[PDB]
Parts: sequence; C-alpha cells; structure tokens
Amino acid sequence: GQKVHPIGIRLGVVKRHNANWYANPKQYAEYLLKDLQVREFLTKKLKNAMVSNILIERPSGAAKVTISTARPGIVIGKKGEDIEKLQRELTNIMGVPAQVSINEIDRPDLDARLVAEAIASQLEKRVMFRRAMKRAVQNTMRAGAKGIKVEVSGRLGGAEIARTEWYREGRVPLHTLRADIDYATMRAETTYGTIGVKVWIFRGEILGGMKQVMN
Amino acid sequence: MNIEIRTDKNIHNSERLITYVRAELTQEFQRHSERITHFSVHFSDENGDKGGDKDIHCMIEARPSGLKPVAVHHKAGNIDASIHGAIEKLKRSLEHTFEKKE
Amino acid sequence: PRRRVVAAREILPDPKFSSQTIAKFMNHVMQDGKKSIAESIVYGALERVQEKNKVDPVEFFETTLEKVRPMVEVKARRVGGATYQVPMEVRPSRRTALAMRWLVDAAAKRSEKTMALRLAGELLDAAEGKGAAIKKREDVHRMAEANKAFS
Amino acid sequence: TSPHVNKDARDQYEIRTYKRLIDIVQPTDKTVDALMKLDLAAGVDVQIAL
Amino acid sequence: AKKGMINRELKREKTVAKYAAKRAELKATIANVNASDEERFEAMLKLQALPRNASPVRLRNRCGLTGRPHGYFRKFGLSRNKLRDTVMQGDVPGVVKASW
RNA sequence: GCAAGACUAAAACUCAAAUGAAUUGACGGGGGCCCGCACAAGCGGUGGAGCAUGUGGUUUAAUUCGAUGCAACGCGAAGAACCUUACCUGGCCUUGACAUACUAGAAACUUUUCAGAGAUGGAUUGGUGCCUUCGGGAACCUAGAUACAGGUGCUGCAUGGCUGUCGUCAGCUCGUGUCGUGAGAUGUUGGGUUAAGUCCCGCAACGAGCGCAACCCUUUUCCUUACUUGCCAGCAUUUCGGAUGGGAACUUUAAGGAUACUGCCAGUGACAAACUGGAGGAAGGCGGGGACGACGUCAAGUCAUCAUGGCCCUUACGGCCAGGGCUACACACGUGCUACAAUGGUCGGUACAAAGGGUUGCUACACAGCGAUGUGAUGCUAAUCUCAAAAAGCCGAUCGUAGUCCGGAUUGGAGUCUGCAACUCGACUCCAUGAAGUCGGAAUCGCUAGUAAUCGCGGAUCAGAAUGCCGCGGUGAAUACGUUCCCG
Ligand SMILES: [Mg+2]
Ligand SMILES: [Mg+2]
Ligand SMILES: [Mg+2]
Ligand SMILES: [Mg+2]
Ligand SMILES: [Mg+2]
Ligand SMILES: [Mg+2]
Ligand SMILES: [Mg+2]
Ligand SMILES: [Mg+2]
Ligand SMILES: [Mg+2]
Ligand SMILES: [Mg+2]
Ligand SMILES: [Mg+2]
Ligand SMILES: [Mg+2]
Ligand SMILES: [Mg+2]
Ligand SMILES: [Mg+2]
Ligand SMILES: [Mg+2]
Repeated sequence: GQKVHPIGIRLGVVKRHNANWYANPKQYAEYLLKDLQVREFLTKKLKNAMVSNILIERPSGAAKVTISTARPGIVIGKKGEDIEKLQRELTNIMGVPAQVSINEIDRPDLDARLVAEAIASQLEKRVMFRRAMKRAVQNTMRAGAKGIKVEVSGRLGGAEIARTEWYREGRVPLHTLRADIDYATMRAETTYGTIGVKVWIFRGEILGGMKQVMN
Repeated sequence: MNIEIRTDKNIHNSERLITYVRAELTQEFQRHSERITHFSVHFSDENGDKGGDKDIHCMIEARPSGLKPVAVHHKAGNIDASIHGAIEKLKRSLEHTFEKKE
Repeated sequence: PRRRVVAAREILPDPKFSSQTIAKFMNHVMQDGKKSIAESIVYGALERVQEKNKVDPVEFFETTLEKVRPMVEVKARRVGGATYQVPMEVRPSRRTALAMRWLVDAAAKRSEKTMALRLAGELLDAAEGKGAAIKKREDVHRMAEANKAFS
Repeated sequence: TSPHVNKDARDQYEIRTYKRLIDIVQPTDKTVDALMKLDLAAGVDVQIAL
Repeated sequence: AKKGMINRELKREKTVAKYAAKRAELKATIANVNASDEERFEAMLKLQALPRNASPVRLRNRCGLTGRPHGYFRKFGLSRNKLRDTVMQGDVPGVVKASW
C-alpha cells in the first residue's frame, strides 16, 4: 500500500530538522510562513546551481540560511556581488537581517535531490526513461552508495495509459530506522503531462543513535 | 426483505426506478422469502459522461438469514441489461450456496 | 482457543466471612463494577436468611449450592447434519458457575421489592427444594437422562 | 492524510517544549560580564532576570 | 481557493485594521457608566453605523499557502493538506510523529 | 432381419478453428497440516420509543458540489445567522478584485457629511513626504492602450502528488549454476519446530534482495545529577494554614545509566533446533501498548487542498453587493444520545484523580440576582495565580411499585450572553406543561484483563454554537472443555 516518508519517520532518530529555532506560540505561524516564503524564493533563484539543502536558523533577532550547493561559484558570484544581493533579498523577506553560508558538495551523485533533478532534466529533454534511470543508478553505485532505487511514473513515452517503472540495486532497508536513507521527489513537465521521479539512496547504518548525530 | 437501492451522479435515480427495481427483484427472488432479509443494489457509470460497450456497472448484495452476506457484480451497456445480468448471477450464486449448505 | 492453556484468576475472600465462594457470588451479582452495592445486596440477603433459621450463613449457602449444582449435561455435536445432543459430565468449576448463575437469575426474576429480599427468598426456596434453579437442574437431568443412550 | 474522505486514516504529530531553570547567587562583576559576553546558540531561548 | 476569495479576505482585514480604533472607543463609551445615557445611545448608533467589514467576526481563517477554509490549525497557520507535507519534509521545527 | 434395427454410404450449408501431451496459477459439497473473538463457553449491545446527526427520495427560486457493499452514509466539514458560500432573486463593473510590458499626471495618504439595501456615485478638509552626478529617481495612486488576466467550468478513463482495501496476510522475487526442444523447473521442496520464508537437519544447488524479527516512543523495578515554583523525615516558632526559620531525607519533577540474556537447576527431543516443571528477582520465556504497510489487486477515491496535458466562457461559465437557501417534510435507511426505574429517584453531610487550556485570555474575593449572569476587584506570560465543582462512592432521612417523588420530548410566558444583526436560524437560565416509553420481529454487532460494562474531566475547530472526533483518569467483571460442524 502506501508508505511513510523516509525522512518523516526519522526526525528524532538519525536525522535533524531542516529548521532550528524557537518561537513563542504567537510568532510561530509568522516564522513558519516566512520560512516557507524564503524557501520558495531560493528554489526559484538557484534553480541552475544544483542546490541540495537549505537550513534556516534564527539565533537571536537575526537569520542564518545555509545553502548546500554543488556549484558554489554561481551562488557566490565571480566578485562576490551575488551574495550581497542574496542577503539583501533575505533581509527584505525576513524582518531581521539574514546571513548566508555555503556548503560545497563534493560528491553530488550521493545526493538524492541532485539525482532526481538530473533525471528530470533528461526526461523533459526526451531521453529514454530507462536509459536515464540506469545511468543514474550506475553513477550512484560507482560513487559508493550501498544501494540506490529509482521510480518513474506517468505517461512514459507519451503512452495513453500511464504506468510506473522502477529499478533497484544494492540495499534499501526502509523498515530500519537506524539506516541512512536519502529520499527525493521531482516533477518533469512534458508536452503530454507530468512525470514523477522518486529517488532513494542508502549510505549504510548509523551507529550510536541521535547522540552520535550530536543533537 | 427490505430493499435499499442507490445510484451515482452519472446514473440518475428516481422513485419510479425504486418502485420498478423493488417489484422486479421481489418477483424474481420471492421463493426464498424468510431466508433473506436485506437487498442493496448499487449503480454506477465508470467513465461517466462517455460511452462504451459496457459503460455501466450494477451490483447487488444480499443478506441471507443465517449465512454471511453475499455480493454480485455485472457490467453492461444499459441499466436494464446490468440489472438482468446481476439478477441472473445472484440467482445462480444463491442456488449454489443453498445446495452446498443443504 | 486453538493453543495455550489460560490460567484461572484468583478471587480474594470476602471481608465478613473470608469465603472465596461468597466473593465469587458477589462477582456474579455485581453490575457495572459496583462491587460495594454487590456486597450490600449479598450481605443483606444473608442476614435475611439467617433471621429465618439460626445457622451458619456460609454453611447454609454452601449446602444450598450443593443442592442446586448440576450433575450431567449434553453438548451439541454436529455430525451427519443433526443435533446429536450427547450427555457428558462437567467439571466442578462449571458446576459451581452454572449453579450460581441459575440462583442469581431466578432471584432476578422473582417478584419482591429488593434484590436482597428476592435473593434470600431464592436461597430459602432452593433449600426447600422448589425453585427456578431447582427446575433448571431438574430439566437438565431430564434431558441428559432422555439422551443417556449415546456415549 | 487522505485528500478527500478517510476519517480513520490520520497522522498524529506532537511538539514538546522543554524548560530548564538555573540560579546563580553571590555573583561578581566579572561573572555578570562573562554571562553577557557568552554567545547564544539557536533553538534555545534564554531569559536572564536580575 | 480563488484569487477573488483571497482578495476579499485581504480587503476585510484591511477594513478591520482601519476601523479597530473607532470601534474600540465606541465600545468603551458604551460600557462606560459615568457617561451620560444620551452619549451611550449615540455611541451605540455610531457603532451600528460603522461599515460591516470593520467587524472582525466576518473574517475566516485560511491556509495562506492555498487559501483553504477548513482544517486551519491556528498554531502553524497552514491547512492540514500542506501542514502534513511541510512537517514530513522536515521543514517545521520541533514537530515529530507521536507514539505513546 | 419377424421386429428392434444392422451393414454399405453422400451432398447442400457452416466455422477458423477443433485437437493430443506437458507448464504456471486459480478453484474443488478431493485430500491431509495450521491460524484468526472464525466457531465453542460468556458479558453488554443495534433492530421497538423520544431526540441528535448523515444520506435517499419528494419539495423549492435555490435546497451548492463531492463520497455509494464489506472498504459511502457523526464521510471532505478540526464546527452554514452575516462572512464561510461555491446556490437562488434582484441591483451593478468590464485590461477587470490579482501579475508583467507601454505613456502621462500626481506623495502615499487624510477630515467631514449627502444619495442609496449595499455595491457605488457626488461634494468637502489637512499634509506634500524619502534620495539625488538635485535638471531625475524609489514607494503608492490616478487616466489611456495592447498582449492578457479570471474559471470551486469538463474530463481521476490523459496524469503527478496523496489515500482506502485484501492485510502486519507471510509471503514475493533475482544472479550464477544445473535440468527440459520449449513454456518453464530447482533454489523457495522433505522432516521437526516458531507468532513468523523463525531456526536445525537433508538435498544440482550455491548465493542475494524486499518482507518477518531488532534498532524508535511509552509503562513496570532500581542507581547518579539536579533542590526550583515542587517536597516535609529529624528540629524549632506558630493568628495551628510547609504558614514561618529551616532541611535535601521521602514523594515528585527530567536527563543519563543498570536490569532479564532460557542466565541457573530438573526433565523431553536425533546425542539439533526447540519445548515443559522449578530457584532467585519488581518483572521469566515476544512482560503490556504505539508507530513502522513487501511484490502486487480493484481504469478503487481525490481535476473542489495543490500542481498539471487537452478541451471549453470572455461585457460572462469572470468580478462586487443586499436579501433568501444549504435548517424544506406524505416517507425509507445508517451511526448515536437519553430512558423505560428500588443494583434506583430526591434531599443533607462527607472523601479520593489523571491529563490538558489560560494576556484580544483564566480570573481569587465582596456585593446584586432564584438562576443563566452583572459590577467592583485580585494574582497570573504560569510545578508560583487560575479553569476547578471531580462524578460514580460512603453515612442519614423520605419515596414503597405507581406511567409513580420513574422519564423529560413538546408547547405557553419571562430573561442572560456572544455578536453590525439571533424572523427564517444560536447557546444557556427561571416559572408552567408533562408526550412515547413499563425492556423492544426476523435478524445482527463489540469484546479474552486493568479488557468489557459503567462514572466523570480536558482539548482541536471556534465571536458564539457538540449527544460528533481526539485524549485522560475512578470503580471494575464473566468465560474459554476444545477445534468436530461456521466463515476467511
Ligand atoms: Mg473509475
Ligand atoms: Mg483556482
Ligand atoms: Mg468565524
Ligand atoms: Mg457465541
Ligand atoms: Mg464513525
Ligand atoms: Mg450564506
Ligand atoms: Mg483511480
Ligand atoms: Mg466519481
Ligand atoms: Mg517490524
Ligand atoms: Mg468535480
Ligand atoms: Mg450573501
Ligand atoms: Mg448540511
Ligand atoms: Mg424526575
Ligand atoms: Mg403509554
Ligand atoms: Mg467554541
């Protein structure tokens, strides 16, 4: 049947939330709405920079956004002017000023989101779906994941009848809560409608629990 | 037996249909009488607002006094055809079950 | 069930008479977990019956229970599409349970003002030998006697 | 969890607020300045009362 | 919801914000004992004569992201449909699944 | 040939197949082997009545749209007087209430009335701001023009995402080998065994993955840290109230640790797994609950959360407004609440909880009122003040089987509160009235222990509006011989 969100099931177990701040019951809604707005803005701005994660933090009367990027050059800017505009936009969005930080990704083919975007790009450009799937699986396994799983569903090839096709290699123990599983979803908009892409990547079992994560 | 017949938005239902369905169903299944206490028929059109050879789904589910409820489905191009197919299938199923249980 | 052997629970003895049998009887009388009212009813009935004749209430209760306990019952066996009520012996626990249930039900169907009064009347009737529980005992003997033929 | 109609199919979430209390007594001028100088990490709202 | 629905909600909020001060002053005058009876009656008439949209009772909570008028969940400000998604992505701080 | 009939033996026409052996499933009133409140043994219900709620039909101008056997019907809706609102009657606007692109003038804004049901329209006040290589620009309006906006309009049978069910059922599949002409087979089969494709023995199989179990939350015992606002064992003072000076013992609070592993003894089994009876321990053979949903099935549900391909409307299928409707009532169903009383009703006194909520709020306490409440006022951003009265229970009195001193529907007067406004159409209070009902057809449902039955308390939604939903604690059962017949 249906399945729980792989990230959703491990928030307090082996993963951490993507937002870390405290609010009183009254300002919580405002903070959450503005965080969603800034995430929506960043997703559109940095579409071509291969961004993987956004960490929004409110230390005290200020803001701190950490952007995980495979291409730090584009986000940083040739002379660093782009980051100034980014912080200006973030301060405009959030009442207190925001500071940006960059986390360089050196093994992009281990990140589920990046793989899903890569597959979706080819699928929108009309490459064969099970060509892109096998390419992504082989690249991730070469990278070194203990396992990868890819799912593509929709009107594949323009077919009148929609269908779903998946490929898996290695290990993906979803039922093991102590396992590092990265999950991602992406959408491809083709002339014949939408195609959905799901990616699972397994990076071995985490030891020591949340204390090892140092929560 | 009490009769509870329902349709969907596509099919269109009326009290005239209720009376006709009740009369026909009772006439066909009058033999069992006390053996059976409840009928519920349901009508749908699947791909509503389009057409096909079957394009309509009839169901009838009956509760026999004693044994557990038993259900039957049929697909046909018209409401009357769906009803007739479902009636025939119910008759066969009830005959088989009663012969089995003796 | 299809497996396991569930063990029996322990019923603590009653306060006044320290009798597990009387505690079990109170549990039969009890409704909706109102055990305090159950004890009130049972003890009122016991006082009422003690008033009639001067004897130990516990001894009177156990004597009447022995009077009302069953001997033999049939358990329906479905073979060849027929009832085949087959007489059989029953364990002491079942004997006691059916006796208590019959007493309480007969008291409930009696026609006095209060449950204590009608329970006391039922105990007196069972001691005498004419009551609804006595009639159910007689009926079960009669039917298991009619069907003695089968094993 | 269902878009349209399933009342029995739901997700139950919880959020917890943890509170801790500290007193410091016989404090000195260097202690108070050290406490003010100390940095604050996110996720922990700290209230100081004199 | 429709953009017309959202715009109606916004204009209602704007009107309430505009007229809150006068509404509160009139209610205080109405509830003031030392004030004269004629003054209280005039305050009541002005409060009844204020524009309808100035009344906060005419505002309906909406998701904000989608504008849905059901399942609002004040604390988060999001209707259930989007709240579940945001929570199970890991973007809502402190919220986890419950098992007790 | 007595007869029944036997032997010899066509054509017209009609179909695209009919067949033999063998392979995978499904199925069997075929067979063995297992499991489940599936039977059995029990406790309490629905189906009868009054009311609540949802649906179907009729009705209306409108009763807006979805959900339809188990798995639709207290379902989307975690809350329709206006608003919500998507519907109807009528009055209104047309680059539109909202985005980008072009041109020109104006700070944005701001005070009053007038017409009207309002949307709208016509008058009338005050200010002229923030930066400039000041000759021009940011904000926020007005006026014109063109691509365009706008759609809860259709298609869930064109889709993404999400969800139900078989079903926490124990199964479902791959690589290398082998076997067969092949579909395919083995492995995954046979013995024991487990809750379990769980485990041990054999075996053309050897190896892997997804499922089972474990890792995660909560409860039971104990240890360390922490002494607040929470606690009071030894001391003292007490307007005898942990109230006070005090203490860090105990309860508690909330992080981290220990413990339980068939660990040991006596038996059984192939000397295997494994299974019985014991000691110790708070707890003994998965201790009790919760999350966690395999490969797959039903063109299952959702274009009305949202996104999206394709069709459709464009002075209306778009937008603003005032009233009405979603609450209708010859009827038929589903899910509930309250009762039919003495295991009880009424009156007086009197004990014992746990979990949550409170600054646009919870409110000690005094007064006024029969009361719902009102006024004054106090402490609380809370282990501090508060919602707050726990109720079943126990003690005393009356009632003495009556449609009642049971029941509280319906109707007639009088009010409080929330709100611009309670007519349609709110919750609650007082006086008067006192309906059906005296235990409910065939049929059928839930439940194996702190469970069922019963008693009260809190919350999300929310101005107000729960018998619904999600939680919390108090009292506390009955019965399992057994799997023979009932089903999956
Ligand atoms: Mg369909
Ligand atoms: Mg829309
Ligand atoms: Mg409202
Ligand atoms: Mg039974
Ligand atoms: Mg329900
Ligand atoms: Mg309305
Ligand atoms: Mg579907
Ligand atoms: Mg449909
Ligand atoms: Mg598991
Ligand atoms: Mg629709
Ligand atoms: Mg209106
Ligand atoms: Mg309604
Ligand atoms: Mg009364
Ligand atoms: Mg009568
Ligand atoms: Mg409310």
